[PDB]
Amino acid sequence: RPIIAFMSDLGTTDDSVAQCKGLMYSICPDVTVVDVCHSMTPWDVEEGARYIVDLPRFFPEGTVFATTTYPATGTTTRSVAVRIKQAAKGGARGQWAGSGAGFERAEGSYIYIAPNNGLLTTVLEEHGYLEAYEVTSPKVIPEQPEPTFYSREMVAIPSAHLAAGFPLSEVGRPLEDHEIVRFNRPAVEQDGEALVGVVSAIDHPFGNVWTNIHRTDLEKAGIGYGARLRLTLDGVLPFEAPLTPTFADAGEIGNIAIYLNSRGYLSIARNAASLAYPYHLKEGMSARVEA
Amino acid sequence: RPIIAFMSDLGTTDDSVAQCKGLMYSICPDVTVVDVCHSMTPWDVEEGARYIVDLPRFFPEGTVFATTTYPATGTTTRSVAVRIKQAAKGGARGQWAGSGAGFERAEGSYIYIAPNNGLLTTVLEEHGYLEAYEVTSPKVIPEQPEPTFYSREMVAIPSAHLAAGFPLSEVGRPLEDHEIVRFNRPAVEQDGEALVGVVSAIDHPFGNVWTNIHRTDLEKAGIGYGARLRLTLDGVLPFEAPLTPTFADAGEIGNIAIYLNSRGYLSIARNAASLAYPYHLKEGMSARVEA
Amino acid sequence: RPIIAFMSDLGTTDDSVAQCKGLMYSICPDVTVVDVCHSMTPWDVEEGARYIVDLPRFFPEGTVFATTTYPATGTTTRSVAVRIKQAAKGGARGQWAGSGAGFERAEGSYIYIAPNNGLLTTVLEEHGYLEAYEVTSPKVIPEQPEPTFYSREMVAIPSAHLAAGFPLSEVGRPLEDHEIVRFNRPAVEQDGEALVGVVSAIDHPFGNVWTNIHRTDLEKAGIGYGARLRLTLDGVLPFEAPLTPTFADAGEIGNIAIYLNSRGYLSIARNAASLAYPYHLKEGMSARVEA
Amino acid sequence: RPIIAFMSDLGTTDDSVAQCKGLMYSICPDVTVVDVCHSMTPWDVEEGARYIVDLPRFFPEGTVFATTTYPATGTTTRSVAVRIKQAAKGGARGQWAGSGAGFERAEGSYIYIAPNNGLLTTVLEEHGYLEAYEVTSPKVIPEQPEPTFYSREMVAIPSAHLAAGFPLSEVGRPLEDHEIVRFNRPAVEQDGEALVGVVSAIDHPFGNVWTNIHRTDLEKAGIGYGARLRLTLDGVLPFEAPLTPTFADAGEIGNIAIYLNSRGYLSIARNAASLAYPYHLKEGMSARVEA
Amino acid sequence: RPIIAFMSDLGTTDDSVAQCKGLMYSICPDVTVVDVCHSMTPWDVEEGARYIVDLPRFFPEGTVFATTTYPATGTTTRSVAVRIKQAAKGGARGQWAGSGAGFERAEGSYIYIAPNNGLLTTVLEEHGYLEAYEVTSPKVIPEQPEPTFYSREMVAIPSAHLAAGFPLSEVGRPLEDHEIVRFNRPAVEQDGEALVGVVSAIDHPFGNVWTNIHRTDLEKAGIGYGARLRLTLDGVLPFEAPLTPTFADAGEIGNIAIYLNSRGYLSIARNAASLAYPYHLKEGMSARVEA
Amino acid sequence: RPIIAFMSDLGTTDDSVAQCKGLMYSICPDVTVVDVCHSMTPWDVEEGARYIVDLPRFFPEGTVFATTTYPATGTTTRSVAVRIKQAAKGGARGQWAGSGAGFERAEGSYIYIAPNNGLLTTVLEEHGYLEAYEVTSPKVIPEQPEPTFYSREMVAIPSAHLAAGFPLSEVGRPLEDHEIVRFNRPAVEQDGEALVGVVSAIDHPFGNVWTNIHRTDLEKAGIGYGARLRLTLDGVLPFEAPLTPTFADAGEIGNIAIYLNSRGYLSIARNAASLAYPYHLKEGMSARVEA
Ligand SMILES: Nc1ncnc2c1ncn2[C@@H]1O[C@H](CF)[C@@H](O)[C@H]1O
Ligand SMILES: Nc1ncnc2c1ncn2[C@@H]1O[C@H](CF)[C@@H](O)[C@H]1O
Ligand SMILES: Nc1ncnc2c1ncn2[C@@H]1O[C@H](CF)[C@@H](O)[C@H]1O
Ligand SMILES: Nc1ncnc2c1ncn2[C@@H]1O[C@H](CF)[C@@H](O)[C@H]1O
Ligand SMILES: Nc1ncnc2c1ncn2[C@@H]1O[C@H](CF)[C@@H](O)[C@H]1O
Ligand SMILES: Nc1ncnc2c1ncn2[C@@H]1O[C@H](CF)[C@@H](O)[C@H]1O
Repeated sequence: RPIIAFMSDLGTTDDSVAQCKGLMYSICPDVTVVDVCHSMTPWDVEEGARYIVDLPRFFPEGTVFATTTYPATGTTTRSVAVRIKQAAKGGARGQWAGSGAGFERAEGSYIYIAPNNGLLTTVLEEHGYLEAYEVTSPKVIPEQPEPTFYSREMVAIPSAHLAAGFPLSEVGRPLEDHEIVRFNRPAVEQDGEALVGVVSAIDHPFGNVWTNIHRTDLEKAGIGYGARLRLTLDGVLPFEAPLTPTFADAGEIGNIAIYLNSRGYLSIARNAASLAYPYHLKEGMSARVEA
Repeated sequence: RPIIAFMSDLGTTDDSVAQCKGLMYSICPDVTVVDVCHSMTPWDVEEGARYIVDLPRFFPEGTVFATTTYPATGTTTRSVAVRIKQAAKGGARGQWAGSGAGFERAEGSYIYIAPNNGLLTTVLEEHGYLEAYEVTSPKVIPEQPEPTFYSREMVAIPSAHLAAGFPLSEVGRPLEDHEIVRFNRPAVEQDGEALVGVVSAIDHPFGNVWTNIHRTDLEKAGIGYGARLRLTLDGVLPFEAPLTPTFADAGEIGNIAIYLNSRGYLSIARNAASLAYPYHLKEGMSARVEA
Repeated sequence: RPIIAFMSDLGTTDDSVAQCKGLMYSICPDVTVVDVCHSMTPWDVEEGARYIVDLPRFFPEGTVFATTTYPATGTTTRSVAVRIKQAAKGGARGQWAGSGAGFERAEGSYIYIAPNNGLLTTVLEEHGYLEAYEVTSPKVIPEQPEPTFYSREMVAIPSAHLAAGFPLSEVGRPLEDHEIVRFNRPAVEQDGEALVGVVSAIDHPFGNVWTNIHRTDLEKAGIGYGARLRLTLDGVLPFEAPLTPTFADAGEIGNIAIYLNSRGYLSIARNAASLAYPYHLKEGMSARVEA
Repeated sequence: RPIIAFMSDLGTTDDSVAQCKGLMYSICPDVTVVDVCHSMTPWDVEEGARYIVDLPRFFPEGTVFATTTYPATGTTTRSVAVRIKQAAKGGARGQWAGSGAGFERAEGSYIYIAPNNGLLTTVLEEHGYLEAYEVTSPKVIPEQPEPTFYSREMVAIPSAHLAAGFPLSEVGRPLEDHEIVRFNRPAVEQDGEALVGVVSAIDHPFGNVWTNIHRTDLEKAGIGYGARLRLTLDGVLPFEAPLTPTFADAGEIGNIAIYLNSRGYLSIARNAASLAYPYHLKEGMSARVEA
Repeated sequence: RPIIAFMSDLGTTDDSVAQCKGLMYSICPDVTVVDVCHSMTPWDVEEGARYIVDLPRFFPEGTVFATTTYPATGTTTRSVAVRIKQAAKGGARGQWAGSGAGFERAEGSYIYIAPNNGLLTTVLEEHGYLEAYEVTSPKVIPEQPEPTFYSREMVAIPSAHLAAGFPLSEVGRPLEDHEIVRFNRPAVEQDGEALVGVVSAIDHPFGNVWTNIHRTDLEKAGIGYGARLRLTLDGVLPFEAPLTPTFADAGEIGNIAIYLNSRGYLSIARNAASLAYPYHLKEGMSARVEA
Repeated sequence: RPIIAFMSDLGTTDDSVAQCKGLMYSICPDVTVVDVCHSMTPWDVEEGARYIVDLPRFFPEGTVFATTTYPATGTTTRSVAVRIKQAAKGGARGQWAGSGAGFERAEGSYIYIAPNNGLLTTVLEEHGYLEAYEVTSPKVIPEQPEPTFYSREMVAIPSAHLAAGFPLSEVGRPLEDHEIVRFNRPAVEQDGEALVGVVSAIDHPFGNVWTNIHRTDLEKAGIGYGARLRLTLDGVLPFEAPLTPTFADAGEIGNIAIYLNSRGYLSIARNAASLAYPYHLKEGMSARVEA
């Protein structure tokens, strides 16, 4: 019953993803390939990271995550494959996902394979890891990889070997922690009783605005549900509401809701109306919150 | 070989749909998840309804339809799960899908689970139902559901239990008919001998124009194939053509075809050219037809 | 084990693709349906051809390719089903896909089913074929096909019977070569020294520019990796770079790379930046290359 | 030295204004024609009114204002010509315009000629009038006016006769006050200590936002320069600044300025940056202000 | 008293028009410069023609028309200066412009100066001409003309000398009729009964649709006011209305009016709403009319 | 016959420019007001400068240039009024505008009045000046100037007094050279033997591309007419052509012309087609030229 959950920047407009899938079914006949998404901004490693960081607790143990934007395709770089440690706790977000009390996942139960370009930065931060290897063995990659298609050659193909039971430690040599490329995550700042961050994403298709200011940052400031907040975007577009659990708490349709999203980050929206689209709000815009 | 057919407003730009799928495979390991679409206009319950109403006759018996736009997420509302009666929008004669004379489907062979917000209005009207229940059991939903993700908590999760053979009647208490929310469907009005309705959809990616004017409305004003029609749109733009079964009946490429769509509604198109896009025709525009 | 790889112009915005998939699972319960793509420009048979021509070597033997844009839907036309000969564009060696030396695929191991409208022109040219039949038998198509949905009736449905092991030669009468509709492929011309073609596609989502000037055309001029080229787009844009294997060979981010894409065609891009989007370059613009 | 100041909806893209001007120079050889503007939204009488209400104090005594949007062109309607009473005081706005203490204008010194469609509503409100006449005499309009060009026939042409010294009372019969069409001006409301109005205009080319909340309404509420204000636009986009005389009082470039515009209305802008354009703010959006 | 009416493709976004005007005042101190328009599509001589053909009857006798789009700037080409014959399109009666019965204009009373590129084609056709000269004398053009600014050097400058009374016949040698470049005017054709032309212009800023089907073409078919017409735009839009004198005859706001515009051509619009803009109708689309 | 040539950022969509003109005619009854343009990007002092720097040689002696973008409106700043020295950007030989050998203009024949914000930087550099004064006298500005309209109060009004013969030296105290604000003009840098500059403007309405690379920069790297050039734009888009005096030298319509504009700067265009618009070329993009 193996699963590969596949996240790329290949888009869905041509046969690129299908070539990868065909090879996945070829290598691992029993596999199920689940699309995460293929629409990320090409080469935006930070955005790709957002789409994969929270996946493990949702998937059956033993799932392989094939995650790739590969701007260094065709160079001497090689992918990294890592077995993560914890599926939740740090990335708990509530706790375990599923019905009842949720589904507890054993430690060391998920593998990610990716370009070694920092794509896995937040996965490693949130989940930790037990082992990491450079992906070099001709048992799991082509002897003559297509220079402009490493998302296929160096990620899709070896992910299928791993799903098929190829031993992780046999993909190539162990990588020391310092050899795993990471991106810098900008910290939430204090100024002086207010918290200053950024719009991390526009939540399509709804036009909700998500910031990088986390529940932990709020509860550190004595901010919880019911707190009257001022949330200023782009430095000049401000908004005022109490922090509420959900959209409908804003009352009438179109009213402003300030809430915590399902990943636990301070967010702003209109109730059953789009906030970002009419005002052309964008990721990267500053976001400041105060009580 | 259980199937879940999954229709949401979650989009395909982030990991939202994948989180749902991971849980489906977690709960029902042998499941096949089939995407209906995830692109509907958020919170447009009437549009969501059109994408799900005619699904049962195409699917194997025992398929579960997980269908959701959930603007009331995080409120005290709970989903409804219903077993439908007739698979066909027909009866005796049926109009079954498939090769030869098509595949007849037994009655009571399909379950829908959806927010109780009217999404199922036309499914219930066209198909009838045998039983309906409120979805409240912690055996099939989380004890601590994520307030902003009821499409996952209250639809995806329980649909996978249902696919896995969890008894429908055990998801919660029976709902009386009046407790199942319905939307009103605006009637085609009669203006002299013209039928007056609306553009119900622009049929992407083709730019065909679908109206809410049914064959039955037409064959009550004296109109069948071959009839010379005048179809007026948005109160301004006029077209004239005989009613024909298909696009190529219009003759040359670009010529106007007035026809009945595969759902049996009065529609207008250009033959192998887009009608809607160059004239910026839109859903909700008035549509008037006369012989 | 059977697989149907499905390429259509139906889009991903309504239930059209799902209706086809439901019927595929109905007819061939153990099938895996793999999406190629559903976003092609409607009725653009040359574009559809590009998404399907290179598929066979990526898929397990016995895979059925259901490939369809059907502007002649509802007419007396019938689909064609063909068994291809060679899975490669090559053979001597092969450039087989996969890890190690790749997966060699037996001859006669793939079936395409498509409208007989030229969609398979390049499939037939690159792979050859062993047999071809008109798709007419009520064992594999509806007795009463929906006039406006032949992509479902005349492609999806019979593809599932073929996947389930329905004998290919029983779908209908053999077709003679001349009865298989072909489109003309404009040839890459010569004057010089130089080579005059077109932009065949903008490679979404990256904005790379693909030409119809093939590596075999380049070989014909003794043009290889390292050669300083002038590539003029649209008649007035003399791009200059050496031919290199990949994007990063251009050096700095945003620099011009002239390269051979994974399909083997002369292409041009910027290194980890979009070439086509900022300057609105488009398919159909002229492309001239010289050393 | 006569002047006609000319405001129309004819645009500047064809010869329409030039035909009018040629006739003006023909009728009144010594005249100077000054363009006010020709770009108003066609048929928007309220917008046209904004462009003409404040003109008299800027112009030499004896100036004729030819002001026209004529959606009733070619009907039995006839223009109105009015001599206004006061050039300023009510429409003082500071007081008199010009160097030193400004240029005092005698009463009864300006004539407007316009369609009788309410275009002059605010001119009459702010300035009063001494006499008003229907424009019917063949001495000042064509005997056979072009049905679709009353802006020329019934405004431009007679305005030139008036500039040339044709007696105002000879254009046709006197009009009683009730025969002069007026539009309704929505009042600024109180709720309960806040003032609720509308964005009256986006001030192009700067993207400043002008409201219909006047200095008089503010000083009625005890609001003056230095007051810390909250100005909420579109019901949800709020802004906070002190009321200042000018843009640069906001400090850094791009900072929000809340100010009184040169017509004396509460306005909001960014300092040397556009406010309206990045956020797509529009006329008609609600505007609420409170101290 | 002299007047120069100035039509160019120079735009209103830089100092180009002002440079020409400065030179006009330098050469003819007492001149009045009247702008026709400066916004024509550059190099579109047929469009430029439309803005200048009807000017003479609106202006005092002796007016000089400086009219220019000059794509051949900087070549050996020289402008043409012509004295026109008839100020009208008529004569018998005349439909003179102005109050009363209008201002009759003497023959031979207007001069056009233009590039010899066909810009004056319709001026010559409708008005006739008495004399024409090549503009070559260094008394009226620069000895060293700016290569890229012949609209200034070869039109604006000599127009001012002509306005100042420089003898027309002294500008250079007489031109024979065949040396005056003309463009072809596509004829209004017949098949029926019906009349087949084109949309000649979208009438900005209103979005009315003007055709090249003239009142004299309509008279030829016995088509007059009151006739129930079908006007098909773009081949597929059979508009139906009676021919009426003006917009308001259509009744309700937004209703279709088919009318004769002030230039005498069959036109179509909505009553106080834009026809062309919502449906993106364009110049060059086919136009067919029948009764 | 005094002239004021008027350049502002006020636009032509409301009554702002007309208010200024009315006051000009009020103060100087015999004045002619000539519009330069009113469309400049608000607050872009460098762009404003380009529209005014070469005006004097085209205008009669004694013309006053009223030139204004006033982002510091309502502050303690006051305008500067200067009498320039040389009318030509030349000296001996001069390069005079007009018919024959052009019209020589006496030294000290023109006055500019402008905000003291650097708008006059290039006027002063190219022309020199004889005297400069701060504009403060209540004889020429309002005692109570409208805070948000200094373009009217501190430019329009005093320019009309100056046109009327008010002694320049009486507007206020003399300004020392260091008190006249200047902007810095970025130099063309030298990279090997390539000249590196920028796109200074897109030349609307034509879509020609003007660079800041002067003939003098070129004829110092060894480039005159006939020289084969490579011009690279935005660091990506390449063009190649000989330097020619005009557009038609390129041959066929659409062919690339590299030329010197009427201001003597290196420019690039298509022959009677727009270059900038299809490729979305923009001001501020890098421009590099080499022989
Ligand atoms: N801004 C929103 N207002 C109301 N509902 C919303 C909003 N954004 C997302 N949703 C709904 O949340 C459900 C999550 F399961 C989705 O299906 C959206 O309908
Ligand atoms: N407007 C159309 N003209 C011709 N063919 C069309 C049109 N719209 C959709 N189609 C074709 O219908 C087939 C249904 F199976 C699709 O594959 C479209 O190509
Ligand atoms: N233009 C490009 N520059 C650098 N990388 C690119 C470019 N276009 C595509 N790619 C990467 O190639 C990988 C294919 F495997 C994709 O994942 C792109 O990230
Ligand atoms: N790119 C151009 N090609 C041909 N002619 C042009 C171009 N740009 C501007 N012009 C013409 O130059 C004349 C200057 F007087 C203008 O009238 C333009 O028509
Ligand atoms: N389509 C139109 N409907 C009603 N009025 C119109 C329309 N187009 C132009 N106009 C008016 O005609 C007058 C010409 F004098 C202009 O002022 C327009 O307001
Ligand atoms: N928002 C603005 N910030 C700074 N200056 C502005 C703004 N809007 C208009 N202006 C300037 O006001 C002057 C009025 F005379 C105009 O010329 C603008 O430059």
